[PDB]
Amino acid sequence: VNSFSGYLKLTDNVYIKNADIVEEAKKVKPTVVVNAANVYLKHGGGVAGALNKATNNAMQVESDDYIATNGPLKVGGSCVLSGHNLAKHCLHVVGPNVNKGEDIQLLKSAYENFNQHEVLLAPLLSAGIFGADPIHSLRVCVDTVRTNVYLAVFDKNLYDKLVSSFLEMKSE
Ligand SMILES: Nc1ncnc2c1ncn2[C@@H]1O[C@H](COP(=O)(O)OP(=O)(O)OC[C@H]2NC[C@H](O)[C@@H]2O)[C@@H](O)[C@H]1O
Ligand SMILES: Nc1ncnc2c1ncn2[C@@H]1O[C@H](COP(=O)(O)OP(=O)(O)OC[C@H]2NC[C@H](O)[C@@H]2O)[C@@H](O)[C@H]1O
Ligand code: NA
Ligand code: NA
Repeated sequence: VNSFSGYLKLTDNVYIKNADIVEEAKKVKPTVVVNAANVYLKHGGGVAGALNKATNNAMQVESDDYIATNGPLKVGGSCVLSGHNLAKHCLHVVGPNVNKGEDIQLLKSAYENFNQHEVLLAPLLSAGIFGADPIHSLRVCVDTVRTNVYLAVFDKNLYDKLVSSFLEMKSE
């Protein structure tokens, strides 16, 4: 369906909305929802816990089965699994965990995976539990992704700070 509404257009292909990503997925029924994951697909808190909780833990069982068969992901890597009741597909992407000293440059590698999908509902990778600057995560997204990406930012204060930062980045 991909029926997105109420987004602010930042560039030709990046959009942003002050919204919860699970509530957006339930309203839009997208082809692809992005999970901000770790390499073992152990869905803890933040976006990963929210999506898994909305699938009634189905996402975790599937991920456990995927990892057992295939082994862990690499940082900057991804895998496509079921979106369960939220989306057709879920793209699990691993941003660098800068809190564990992983290389912030792998955020470029992480967002590159979006380019295999016509349209995506996504969060800001690495910007929460993994400790990257949200503004920096938005910049890499804008500089790296060429396909259609609708970003869900649930916190209204972060959203307002992100837009103001983006305007500053664009005019300077
Ligand atoms: N109507 C509604 N129902 C249910 N859940 C909702 C709703 N609206 C929003 N949400 C989302 O439920 C989520 C509850 O908060 P939570 O899952 O705890 O997110 P976090 O605050 O942990 O975000 C993770 C990271 N952000 C920066 C910090 O470093 C955290 O590590 C939060 O994202 C809300 O936006
Ligand atoms: N429900 C929801 N909707 C929208 N945006 C959200 C939500 N929950 C968190 N966020 C925001 O999305 C951003 C991504 O943070 P997070 O979900 O912690 O992902 P990370 O890439 O930083 O960390 C990944 C790790 N968290 C649990 C996973 O199992 C990974 O180990 C950050 O700005 C959060 O405040
Ligand atoms: Na900054
Ligand atoms: Na604000």
